Amino acid sequence: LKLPTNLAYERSIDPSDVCFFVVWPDDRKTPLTYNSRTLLGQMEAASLAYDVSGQPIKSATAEALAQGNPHQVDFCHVPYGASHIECSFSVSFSSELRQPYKCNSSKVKQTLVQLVELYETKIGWTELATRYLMNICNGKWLWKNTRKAYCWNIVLTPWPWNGEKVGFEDIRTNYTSRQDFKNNKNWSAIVEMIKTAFSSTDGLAIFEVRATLHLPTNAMVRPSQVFTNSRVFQSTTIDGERSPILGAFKTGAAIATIDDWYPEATEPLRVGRFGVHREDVTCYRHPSTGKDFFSILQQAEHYIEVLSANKTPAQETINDMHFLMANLIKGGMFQHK
Amino acid sequence: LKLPTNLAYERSIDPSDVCFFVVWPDDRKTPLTYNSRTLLGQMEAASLAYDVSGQPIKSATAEALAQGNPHQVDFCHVPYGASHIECSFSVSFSSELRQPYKCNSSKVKQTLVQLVELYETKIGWTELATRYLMNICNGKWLWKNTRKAYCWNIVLTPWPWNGEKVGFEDIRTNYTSRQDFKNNKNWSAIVEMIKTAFSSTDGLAIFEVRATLHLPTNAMVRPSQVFTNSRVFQSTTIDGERSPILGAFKTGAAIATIDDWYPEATEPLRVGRFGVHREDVTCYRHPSTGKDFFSILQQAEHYIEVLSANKTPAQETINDMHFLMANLIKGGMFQHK
Amino acid sequence: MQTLKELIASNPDDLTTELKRAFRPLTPHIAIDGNELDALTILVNLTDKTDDQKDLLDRAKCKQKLRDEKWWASCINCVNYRQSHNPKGVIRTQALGELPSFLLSSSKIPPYHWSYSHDSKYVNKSAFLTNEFCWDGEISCLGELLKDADHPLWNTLKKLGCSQKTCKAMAKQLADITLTTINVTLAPNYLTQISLPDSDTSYISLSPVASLSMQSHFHQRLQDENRHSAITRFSGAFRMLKSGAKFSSPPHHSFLVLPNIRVCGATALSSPVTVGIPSLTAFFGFVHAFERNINRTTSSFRVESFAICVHQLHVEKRGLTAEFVEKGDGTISAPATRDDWQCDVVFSLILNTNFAQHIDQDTLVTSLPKRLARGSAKIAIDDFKHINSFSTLETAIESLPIEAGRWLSLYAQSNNNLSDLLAAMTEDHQLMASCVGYHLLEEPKDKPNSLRGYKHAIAECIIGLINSITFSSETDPNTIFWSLKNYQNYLVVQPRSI
Repeated sequence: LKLPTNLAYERSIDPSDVCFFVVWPDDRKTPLTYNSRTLLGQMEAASLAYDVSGQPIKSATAEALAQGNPHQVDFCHVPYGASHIECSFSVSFSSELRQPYKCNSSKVKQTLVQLVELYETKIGWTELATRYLMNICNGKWLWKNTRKAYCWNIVLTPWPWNGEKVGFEDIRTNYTSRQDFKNNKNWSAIVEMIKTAFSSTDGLAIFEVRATLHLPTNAMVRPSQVFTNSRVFQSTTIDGERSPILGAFKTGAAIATIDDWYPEATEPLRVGRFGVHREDVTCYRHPSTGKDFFSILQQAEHYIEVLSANKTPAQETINDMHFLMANLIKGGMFQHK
Repeated sequence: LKLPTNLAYERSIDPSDVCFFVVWPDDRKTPLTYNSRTLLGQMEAASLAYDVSGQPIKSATAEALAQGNPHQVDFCHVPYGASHIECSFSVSFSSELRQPYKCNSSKVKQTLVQLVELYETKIGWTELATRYLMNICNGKWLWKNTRKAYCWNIVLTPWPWNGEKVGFEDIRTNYTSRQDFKNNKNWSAIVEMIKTAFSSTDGLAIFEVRATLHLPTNAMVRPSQVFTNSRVFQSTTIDGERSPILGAFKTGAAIATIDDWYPEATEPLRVGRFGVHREDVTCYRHPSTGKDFFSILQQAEHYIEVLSANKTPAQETINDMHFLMANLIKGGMFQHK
Repeated sequence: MQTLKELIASNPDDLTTELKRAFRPLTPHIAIDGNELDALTILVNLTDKTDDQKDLLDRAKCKQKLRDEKWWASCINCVNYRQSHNPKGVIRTQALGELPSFLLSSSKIPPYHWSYSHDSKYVNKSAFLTNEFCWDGEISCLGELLKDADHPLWNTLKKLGCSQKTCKAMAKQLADITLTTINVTLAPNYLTQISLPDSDTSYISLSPVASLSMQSHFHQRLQDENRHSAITRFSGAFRMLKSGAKFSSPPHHSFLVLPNIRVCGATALSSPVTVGIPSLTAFFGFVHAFERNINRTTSSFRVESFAICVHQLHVEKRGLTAEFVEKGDGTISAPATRDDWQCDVVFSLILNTNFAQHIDQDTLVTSLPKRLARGSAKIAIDDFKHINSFSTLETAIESLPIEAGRWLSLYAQSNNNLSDLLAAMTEDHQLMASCVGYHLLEEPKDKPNSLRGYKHAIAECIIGLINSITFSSETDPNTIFWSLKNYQNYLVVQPRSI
């Protein structure tokens, strides 16, 4: 499978910004707000006192490193009397992965729209749908806010929905496993909705997620920062006042941190062409190893003829196929000019 | 038919920009706003780590694919408390396809002004009028905004109109086909108003179309881009503040996506001399087949004779007749210098 | 006024192909006064083979070519094409006539920066004769100078290499290049014809062309000015004026009132050197298309003036995707995007019609043109109730639905050069330049193919400054009300007053 000069996939999982609100003990919601404080840090960087090759600079004396430096930082935190902090967003699964959004050569278009349907038939969507929904249902879009917090509950309102709403209470303790999620009375009814949103040629499943997060007193909230103060919070305008938000793409990266199938697999990574780890920058699934998305896409006809057979596929092949379909769900330009 | 040195047609359908307003629960409209975020994306491209002929670039190490690249994109999204998004535009049908705007040979002018009349009387305007109108009455000018949306309603105000506003509620569920549109109490009076506007030599039918579109919370609105930032929204100024729009040509291309009468019909194409598909980059109705607009325009005399007969023409020739008249409605400079 | 910048100030620095930049238009002139004629025509000669074999200041490589009469002829045929105006034929003229002070066309700007414009096979061979430069203060090209056969340019080219016969052979051949020429046949519908009324009884079909001396003059002067510059890619990134900043809307406080015509994609690029509101001739084409539309039912409408009230004006650089049609031998594809500016101007009109009679809505909203300048001019359906014909002007301006707007009127102060036009636009913020009229280049004669068979006259855009006038009671309506006046040589849309 040679890569066509035009091959794009539109993303199937569209998340929205995570608007923040402070819920007061009288059950009134006022959007959070930050302010640019100014700090007096110390001369901390190694570049100040040390030269390259680790040689102390002769000008950086005990009086030079002594001088504190000012640093403007946006500071957001839960106000004092607040009951808790609510976090609202809406993530819509759709079936925009069936056929490529752009694909000039019909051979690679058909060998991919056939790849996805053979996937769905032999290896059901309940593996990618479950992992995508576990990040929704356990606070993962709440990136660092859930780290130091008493509790956080995920209320979840599906759109093409009929009965009650789906609540996950105290995910720190109750919902700490996949089975703990499957034990929910509505979990399978939601995984089936997602895998129908992925299967039907037009259907979609919009979820509206809402997290009640109980932080401690004056606890610092970490909303997304902006790209180039020392820390500028990414924010929208709620009720005419700026409220810090977790961006749409931060939330998308959160829901799509399911790529746990890769060499030396330790923790789930964000799905991507060359599986990058922001923790330790060097990316697994480097084009050197054959776990690169383009290397497992060049082998798409192989995967077709392999999981078209009657035999149950291997776990290595099915992991490569999982990563392939997840990277199609992410969408993007699979091309080379 | 020999094409003259110049043969242009003023376009019949005339659309306007699709402006977006945010309708709040207290029902005050405020034009949408789009702000240019900056994103730290990954190294997703195949051009970054793969050389021509599918061989990994050895300078693009794992450390190098780690570093995210900055991408300035314009984010436009339904504000938080927004009750819905109101998408308003206005399209005027007129009979500017009867006579050519310009021509040098009175032979081909006569054979087309007679062709439009023979078309109108033999195979009524009710087939192009209905297809032009269904794209207005089902949100199709809302290109991708209606994809992930709970519901969108099309209210519609024709100008040469005595009755009330004509509404199409819940187009996702109610109006899914042509017959579901015919069952509307006003549908006949509107398709006939269009087919009159095309008949009367100096009559027109102005529709002001307004789609209330219920995006989920913070859902991303998708207005038209501009050719390269990384995603520049094409915008206007409404109430003094800039608001993103779906351009006039984007909307005119939305209304004229009726052409499914091409070899191996799959789904409607935007009418043009060669049926060109921006989805699958290649172009149907290539001059190689006898379905390019110039090839069936050279056969305008044969179409005159096949319509002048008392016996109704074939379906395959009536489809080419339809496409010819629709391409004339689109207007354009049908010349070869 | 000349800070000459001789090559003695440019030879020592980085001569590698910064010479080609120096002698090409859109980059200011270079002085060869008496300084290095011999060495600075060597480079004019060696710019003939503009490809990778190019490393100039070589008397051997140049006298290689100056001895070739085949190259001589192939280059002297190029001077026949140094168009003074580019249709976007051979058209080099001086824009016959003379405008007033407040209007600006190429007739104000001195006539240089005339670049060869023909097939791209001799664009490099064009460099010898169709390159301009200043010397003796006279700014000329070797096509004009080497005609008289007795210039020091001739005898220094003799110093450089020749046959002592080409000095007169090529001289008499240069005498035959017809220094003023308009020869462009337009049956292939290549010259964007419009037709404008003239003398109230006939029409003249113009075919506007882009002034070369004025697209080079607005391009260099607009370098350091970046509020007033809007680079068009033209894939050759020309520059062009703009407004000072965004169009703000202060209040603007028979007569047929068009309440809120809203245009969607009108071409902001008024002139080839201007990006602002659409040309007033475009507004006048709109109102006279309106008049001609009504003339189908009431044959004595005859709008004699109109008053434009621009409520909103938004200039933006949208794409305007090219046409996918490529009737070639191979497959079809799409060319690049021209990168065309577009304005979305919501404006009102108050037509001073000589028709005090019921002109009821259904024939007013029909017979109302559906395009302002390639745009989609549309009056809202509920704004059809405000299309009313009043008797007095005061209540007509009172009756306009939206209040925040500006009335358009020329700016009567001098507009000789762009420097005079910018120094009037850095003081007046939203004073906006626009194509207002058409300076003819021909006496309008009947050409073989013409738009609607009228006489044809190749013209060029006349740029005038355009004000804002809040309509107070002590306001001259003759300033607000524009009208098309046809002087013999240029054809303008100027206010009734000015």
